[PDB]
Amino acid sequence: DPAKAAFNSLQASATEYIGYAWAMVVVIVGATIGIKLFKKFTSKAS
Amino acid sequence: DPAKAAFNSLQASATEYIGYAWAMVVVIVGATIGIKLFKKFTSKAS
Amino acid sequence: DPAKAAFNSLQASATEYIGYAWAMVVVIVGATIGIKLFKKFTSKAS
Amino acid sequence: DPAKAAFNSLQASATEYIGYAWAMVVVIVGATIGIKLFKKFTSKAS
Amino acid sequence: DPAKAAFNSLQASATEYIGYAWAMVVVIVGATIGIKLFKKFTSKAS
Amino acid sequence: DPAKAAFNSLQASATEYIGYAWAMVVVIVGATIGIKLFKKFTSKAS
Amino acid sequence: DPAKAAFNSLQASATEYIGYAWAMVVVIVGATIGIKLFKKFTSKAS
Amino acid sequence: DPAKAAFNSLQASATEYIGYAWAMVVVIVGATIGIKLFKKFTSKAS
Amino acid sequence: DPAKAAFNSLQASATEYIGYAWAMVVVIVGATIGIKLFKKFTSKAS
Amino acid sequence: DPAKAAFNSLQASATEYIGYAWAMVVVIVGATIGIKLFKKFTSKAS
Amino acid sequence: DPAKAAFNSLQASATEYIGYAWAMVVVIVGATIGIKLFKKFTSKAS
Amino acid sequence: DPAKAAFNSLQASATEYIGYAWAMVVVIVGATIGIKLFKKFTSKAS
Amino acid sequence: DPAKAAFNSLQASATEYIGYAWAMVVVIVGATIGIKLFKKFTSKAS
Amino acid sequence: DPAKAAFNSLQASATEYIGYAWAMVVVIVGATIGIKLFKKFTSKAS
Amino acid sequence: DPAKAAFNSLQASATEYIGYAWAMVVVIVGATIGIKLFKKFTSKAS
Amino acid sequence: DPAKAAFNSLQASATEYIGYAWAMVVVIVGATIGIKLFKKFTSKAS
Amino acid sequence: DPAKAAFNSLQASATEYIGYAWAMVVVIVGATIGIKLFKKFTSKAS
Amino acid sequence: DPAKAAFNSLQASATEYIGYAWAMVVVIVGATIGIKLFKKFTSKAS
Amino acid sequence: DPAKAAFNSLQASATEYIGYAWAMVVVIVGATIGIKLFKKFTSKAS
Amino acid sequence: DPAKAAFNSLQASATEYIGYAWAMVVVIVGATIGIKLFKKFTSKAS
Amino acid sequence: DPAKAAFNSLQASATEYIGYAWAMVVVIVGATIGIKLFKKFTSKAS
Amino acid sequence: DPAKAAFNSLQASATEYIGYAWAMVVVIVGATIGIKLFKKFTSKAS
Amino acid sequence: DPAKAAFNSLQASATEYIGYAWAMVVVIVGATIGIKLFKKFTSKAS
Amino acid sequence: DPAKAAFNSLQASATEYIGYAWAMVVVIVGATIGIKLFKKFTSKAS
Amino acid sequence: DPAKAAFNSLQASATEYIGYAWAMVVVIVGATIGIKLFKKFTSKAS
Amino acid sequence: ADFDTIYQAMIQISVVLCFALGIIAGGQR
Amino acid sequence: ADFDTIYQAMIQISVVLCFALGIIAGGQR
Amino acid sequence: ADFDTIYQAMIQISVVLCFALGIIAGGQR
Amino acid sequence: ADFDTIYQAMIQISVVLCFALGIIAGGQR
Amino acid sequence: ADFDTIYQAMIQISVVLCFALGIIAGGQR
Amino acid sequence: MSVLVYSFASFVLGWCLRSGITYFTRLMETSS
Amino acid sequence: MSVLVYSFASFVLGWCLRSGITYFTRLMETSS
Amino acid sequence: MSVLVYSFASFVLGWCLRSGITYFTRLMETSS
Amino acid sequence: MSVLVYSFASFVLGWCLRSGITYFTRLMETSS
Amino acid sequence: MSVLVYSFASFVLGWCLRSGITYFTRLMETSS
Repeated sequence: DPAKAAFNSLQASATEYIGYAWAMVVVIVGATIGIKLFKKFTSKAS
Repeated sequence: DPAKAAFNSLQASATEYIGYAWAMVVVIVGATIGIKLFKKFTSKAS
Repeated sequence: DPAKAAFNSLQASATEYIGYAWAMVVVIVGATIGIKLFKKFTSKAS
Repeated sequence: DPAKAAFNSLQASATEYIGYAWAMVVVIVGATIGIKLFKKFTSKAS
Repeated sequence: DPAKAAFNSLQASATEYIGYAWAMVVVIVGATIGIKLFKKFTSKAS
Repeated sequence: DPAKAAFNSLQASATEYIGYAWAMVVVIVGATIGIKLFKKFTSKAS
Repeated sequence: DPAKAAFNSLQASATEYIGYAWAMVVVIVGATIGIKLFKKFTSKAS
Repeated sequence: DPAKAAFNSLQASATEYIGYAWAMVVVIVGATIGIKLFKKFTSKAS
Repeated sequence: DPAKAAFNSLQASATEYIGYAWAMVVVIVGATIGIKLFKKFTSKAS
Repeated sequence: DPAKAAFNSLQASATEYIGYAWAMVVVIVGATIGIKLFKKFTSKAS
Repeated sequence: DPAKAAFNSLQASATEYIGYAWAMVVVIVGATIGIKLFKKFTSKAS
Repeated sequence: DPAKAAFNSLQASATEYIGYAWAMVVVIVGATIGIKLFKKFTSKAS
Repeated sequence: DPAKAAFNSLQASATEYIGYAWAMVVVIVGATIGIKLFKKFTSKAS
Repeated sequence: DPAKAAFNSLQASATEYIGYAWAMVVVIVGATIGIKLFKKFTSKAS
Repeated sequence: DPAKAAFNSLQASATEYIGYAWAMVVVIVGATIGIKLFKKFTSKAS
Repeated sequence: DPAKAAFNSLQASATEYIGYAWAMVVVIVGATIGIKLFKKFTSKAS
Repeated sequence: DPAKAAFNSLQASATEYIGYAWAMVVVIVGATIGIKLFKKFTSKAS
Repeated sequence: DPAKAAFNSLQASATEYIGYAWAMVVVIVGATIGIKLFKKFTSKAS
Repeated sequence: DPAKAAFNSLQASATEYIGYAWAMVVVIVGATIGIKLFKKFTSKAS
Repeated sequence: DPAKAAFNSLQASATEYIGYAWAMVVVIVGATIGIKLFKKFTSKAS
Repeated sequence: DPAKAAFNSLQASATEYIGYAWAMVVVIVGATIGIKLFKKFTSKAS
Repeated sequence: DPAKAAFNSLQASATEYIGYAWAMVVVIVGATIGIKLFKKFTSKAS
Repeated sequence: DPAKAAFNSLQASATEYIGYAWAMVVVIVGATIGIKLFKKFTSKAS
Repeated sequence: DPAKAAFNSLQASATEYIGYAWAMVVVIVGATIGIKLFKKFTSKAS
Repeated sequence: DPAKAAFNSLQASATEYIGYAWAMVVVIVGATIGIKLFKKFTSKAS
Repeated sequence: ADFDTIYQAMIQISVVLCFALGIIAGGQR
Repeated sequence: ADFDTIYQAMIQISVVLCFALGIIAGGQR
Repeated sequence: ADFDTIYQAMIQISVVLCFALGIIAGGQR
Repeated sequence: ADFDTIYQAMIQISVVLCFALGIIAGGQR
Repeated sequence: ADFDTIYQAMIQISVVLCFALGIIAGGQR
Repeated sequence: MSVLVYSFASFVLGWCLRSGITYFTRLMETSS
Repeated sequence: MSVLVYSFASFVLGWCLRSGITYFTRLMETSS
Repeated sequence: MSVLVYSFASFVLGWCLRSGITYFTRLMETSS
Repeated sequence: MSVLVYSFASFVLGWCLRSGITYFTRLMETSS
Repeated sequence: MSVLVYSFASFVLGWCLRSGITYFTRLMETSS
């Protein structure tokens, strides 16, 4: 079954891409949320 | 009849392809919805 | 009449093919529509 | 005409063949257009 | 005429398909508009 | 009529998807509205 | 002249087919355009 | 001219849809604007 | 001329044969082009 | 020449179709732009 | 030429057949292009 | 007539030959059109 | 019939050729539909 | 030379068709492009 | 060169549409900016 | 040579036959290719 | 060879026909590609 | 070689079309970007 | 039997082509799907 | 019978001719269908 | 043998005829396949 | 061998066409890709 | 067999023609698939 | 390798477009950020 | 086998095209994501 | 053998050739 | 039977063969 | 040479013509 | 009538048959 | 003229007809 | 005229018998 | 030359009669 | 009738031998 | 050999005359 | 049997000579 092997390889590559996307999205979200919280807390403190 | 046997085989081949396709859809959609909700809920809470 | 026999055999062949074809159309169409509707609603709800 | 009988037989045979053709055309065209319209409408109907 | 009978049948088959299609459209559109208005009006009121 | 059965099954599956979409959208909307109201009320109280 | 009879019969057949075809085109086109316009305006109004 | 009649019927149906879209959009816009003005006026008064 | 007499007899026989062929040709072409025009215009209505 | 006459007729048929099409475009675009500007200007003013 | 009469008959028959062909071509092409343009313009006209 | 006797003998021989041809034609056309209908309907199911 | 043996040989040869044809049709159609469905499902599965 | 006459007549026919075709292309293309540009700019300006 | 004339006419029509789009966009932008500035200045004054 | 005389007579007869064929061939091909070029260029104008 | 003259005539006629063909091919292909490229570029050029 | 000459002409015809297309693109893109930046910068400044 | 040899050789040729074709399908499909998934996730994560 | 002896000699000669034809037919069809299957499967891999 | 002498004379005459046919076949196929390859590759460049 | 000459001439014709075709492909593809990339980046930068 | 030499010549000629065909098929298919893949990949590569 | 050169030229043109896009985006971002910071600082100072 | 050699060459040609395509994708995607993140992070920080 | 013998044989050959030419002509689609 | 008999029969066979070959040649599209 | 000679030769020519016409008729697809 | 009569007629029939077969062979595309 | 004359002529006509039928049969694709 | 009439009748008989096959095959082929 | 002239006339007559059918069928077929 | 029977048998033999090639080629061609 | 040479010349003449029509029709058809 | 053998050899020679043209034309046509 050539199709079965091909579908499995495509799904394995898809899972790889998700692993990388989740790593990058954590970094980007962390950065923007950090800036927002920093500005908010400093403003409230002063 | 060679026709009947071939038609049944083409239907079974389509059925197994649909199974593989649905598995891939769930993986891709799960990551897509997960990333979107992650960014949304993080902003809403913090 | 050999001509009647030929027509009857071909008419039977056509009827069998139409039945088998309609069955496969339903299964393949159902999968395509199911995937599309799933992706549409999962994004609206999320 | 010694072969007039042969022409008369061919004439009575031809009108039978034309009836056979129209019957098979209607069933094949009916199934073809039906399957095509089904796929078209289901996609338009989302 | 086999032609006339077949043409009338193909038109009736198209008409019934249009009826089925419109029913599906109403169900899908109703849910889509309903979900959108639900999220919108909830945010506007509360 | 194979088409009639197929259209009915597609509409039944569509109604199933809507049932699930409405359940999920209620949960998501409830969560975001709850956070908004909580923050608003606490700010007004203090 | 057998040739004139053949041409006249085929000219009549063509005229009938053109009339039947135009009728079916109008019904099928109307449904497709109707569904598209409905989905477009219902989203603009909502 | 079958095309002329078909085009006129399509434009008549289009005008019908606009009539309904304008009715619905007036209701939706009225509701959201009403909520906004109510909240604004009450806040200014108190 | 013996050849002249043979040719004159053939001329009379030829008119019988071409009359037979014409009576078959007309009906056959009336059927084949009608099933060709039928299949073409049905698919054009689409 | 039958060719020239037919070509001129097909060009005139296209010209009249363009006239009908432009009328439909104006109606649809007018409603679309009108609804959008209505919702926009109402929000801006009130 | 003993068969010059046959050639003369064929020549007078051929010019008649060419007229028949051009007449049928114009009507079939006219309907085909007309239906195709109608579908194209209605879709472009939304 | 010697020619009459020869033609009568040929008539009997001809029925044997056309009986042979018919028995082969039926089976061959039953196979070719069945593989043509098979390939067509499989691709239509798509 | 001195050539009855030749017809009998052709008849036994024809049934063998029909078996050969059906075998090759099934393998070619199977691969063609399989590749086409694979490409279709992978694109729908994103 | 009858061959030269045939070529010259066909060359003249081709030249006429090319001229008529180019004229219709310009009109139909102009309408399609005009509708598209109108819808694009009217939305940008609004 | 029919293409050269057609391209030039299409570009001339495009330039016409831009002239109209710029006129409308000036009016719309002027209106919204005017309302914003009026509300802002009156609020600052009082 | 008796064969030489027969061949020389045939040469003269052949020029008559090929002259007849050429006069028919020219007109027929002028018509068929013109209806082929007509159908092609109309569809290209589209 | 008594028919060498006929072959020599055919050879001188064939080289003339090849020239005729290439001339007509260039004009038909030129118009076809020109119209196709015109439609493609105008759509890409918006 | 007629082939070489025709190929060079089709390439030159494509080159001139690309020149016309790029001119149209610049006009359309210039207006699009200009209108967008106009609305954006006006809002940012005032 | 020369017929069996012909069928066997063609069956072997078909089997080789199917194997080679499936291999190339997998590589080309993998690239297309890989590019699409990469562009989709990189935008979601960013 | 002199005719019997002639037919018996022809039977032996026929087996030589059909043996020659078969040895050529096999190789030729092995080549043409292989280049047909080659072009088809390469384009299917796409 | 008188038949042997006739066959030997025919062999020499046959080589002349097949030499003539080959000299025409080469040029004709060089032209037709070249106009076929020309039309194909121009359309592929597209 | 006239056959070798025919093959060599056709092989040379094919080689010339492939070279000319590839050149035109590059120019036309470059324009299409250039227009698309220009419109994409000009909107991202603006 | 007096014509065995002719069959032997045809056999040695056929194997040469098959080699010629395969050589030309490979070059034409290679260029066709190459151009098609180039256009496909450049569009996917944006 | 014509494809290799074409791909390299397309990538070189793509890199050129990026160089220009980055230059323009720096100017636009600088302008909007400058206006925002200016208004913010002046408001805080006063 | 010429078939095997050609199939391997077409697969290698596809592989090298995929390499060129991926390089272009990285360049385009890198600029797209870079510009988007640049505008986003600049606004978030300042 | 005899003139009558040749005459009868020639007639029988003629009808069987005309039938074969008839099959070839009728099988032209 | 007689030479004249064979001559007349052969001529009639010739014209009917030439007509059949004419039909086959004319039916080639 | 002799009537029998012509008779036998004519018969052998007839069967070989009928076979050739048979091949042409059978090769019509 | 005479042997020479049959001989001359047969030759003329042969050339006209060979021409007809030539037309059929040449009209095969 | 003579029986031998007719015999030799008939044989030469036969081989040239069989060759023409051979060309027609071989030209059937 | 006897041999001409019967030879012509043989030709027409042959055309009629085979034409029945040709028409049946053609109609059924274009029918599908 | 008499039998040649009349035999040739028979061939031309046959071509003319059948060619009328061929042209009619071909023109009508490509017409649709 | 002897020469008619054997000449007709020759025609049927020729059709049978060649028809085997025609059917094989046609079936295999439409099979692919 | 005289009747063979002239009968063969008749066959070649017929092929040459008709082949001119066939080539012209085929070339013009594929030309468009 | 002499005239049968040589007449049959003439038929096979004709098929062999023309079949070489048919195969060459067909192969080259489907090759492109």
